Amino acid sequence: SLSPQELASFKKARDALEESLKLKNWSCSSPVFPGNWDLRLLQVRERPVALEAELALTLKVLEAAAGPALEDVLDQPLHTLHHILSQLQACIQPRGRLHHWLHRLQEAPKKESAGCLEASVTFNLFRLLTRDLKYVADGN
Amino acid sequence: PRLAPPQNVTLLSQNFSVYLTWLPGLGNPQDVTYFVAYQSSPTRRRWREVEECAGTKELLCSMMCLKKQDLYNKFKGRVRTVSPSSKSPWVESEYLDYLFEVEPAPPVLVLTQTEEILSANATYQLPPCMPPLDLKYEVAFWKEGAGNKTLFPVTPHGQPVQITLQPAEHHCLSARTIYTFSVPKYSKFSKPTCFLL
Ligand SMILES: *[C@@H]1O[C@H](CO)[C@@H](O[C@@H]2O[C@H](CO)[C@@H](O)[C@H](O[C@@H]3O[C@H](CO)[C@@H](O)[C@H](O)[C@@H]3O)[C@H]2NC(C)=O)[C@H](O)[C@H]1NC(C)=O
Ligand SMILES: *[C@@H]1O[C@H](CO)[C@@H](O)[C@H](O)[C@H]1NC(C)=O
Repeated sequence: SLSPQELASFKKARDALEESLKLKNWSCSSPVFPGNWDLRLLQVRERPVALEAELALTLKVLEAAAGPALEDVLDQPLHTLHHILSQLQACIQPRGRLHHWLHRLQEAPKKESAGCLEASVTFNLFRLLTRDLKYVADGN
Repeated sequence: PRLAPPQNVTLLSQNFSVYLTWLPGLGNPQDVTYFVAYQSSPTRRRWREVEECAGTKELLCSMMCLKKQDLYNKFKGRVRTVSPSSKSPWVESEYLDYLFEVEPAPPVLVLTQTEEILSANATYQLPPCMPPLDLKYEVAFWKEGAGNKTLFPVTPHGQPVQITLQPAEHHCLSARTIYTFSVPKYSKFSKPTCFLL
């Protein structure tokens, strides 16, 4: 479970990102995450795969955030995210919800603007860290 | 005469929940109603109306477990004064960020008594939509006469607090919630439970 210092770090980043998004036009033709995105809609065995996909998308997007200011504030958050991802992958192990959800996240970077993707993962960040991580850790 | 907006519009948390409160518009008649709205999720954002506080005459509105509400992100509320043939401008609250601003309620202590073991267990009635918060509690115990109280170590919601007794009148139990996200938040102590022994 994330520490106060870690969460303070994510908050500082999330807020910096929010502020930069007020200067951009970040509309989406279609939202990045499904409206009912929730790992409980998935089989227990499928959840870690879904979580991995949103983690990878988050890293991909945030690692591309432009400008020194954002790189600075994202430095430690990116580090904690890398560590969470790697730990998830050392625990890991016909087309339906998982498949469709995976498809949506993989296709999003190809179809939507940078602002839009940036907006999506920033606003998804605390749900990911707080809800999605916990449910996976519980169900194992 | 256009209806004049609500004053001191404030979005606050109490007992794990969120409330919008406000005061009447300066020049208004009593016998007005208010309509309330909130922002939905940041990526699918618009102002949505709170069905329960549609044309309410009260000065507050529960803002918890609303439809399309995303509590993992900041959201504002808004209020406007409404009478037939009229409506004031909207007045928005400040953003509230639930994970960082929620205020915990005291636990409800479930008490059992083995011969020499007094057991206190914290229970909570939580809003069904609440994020999975990490909650702990702290029991205070004292002899109703003798002043000194004992504070038992912080205990995770889910574990009982065991108290070993001494044969020795009235004895008392209280508990408070600690919620730590980035900065520790403490509830008030629960109403004491006192019993004979
Ligand atoms: C001391 O108090 C705690 C907190 O109330 C008790 O925890 C709860 O006790 C049982 C455990 O199975 C359940 O009431 C809670 O879990 C849930 O059970 C319901 C009923 O089916 C379902 O929603 C789920 O099965 C869910 O797990 C449980 N809460 C937790 C967090 O485990 C505790 O039992 C009580 N005393 C002891 C000795 O545990
Ligand atoms: C908000 O209300 C409080 C008390 O009702 C008052 O002291 C304060 O002046 C109000 N805020 C503003 C900006 O007037």
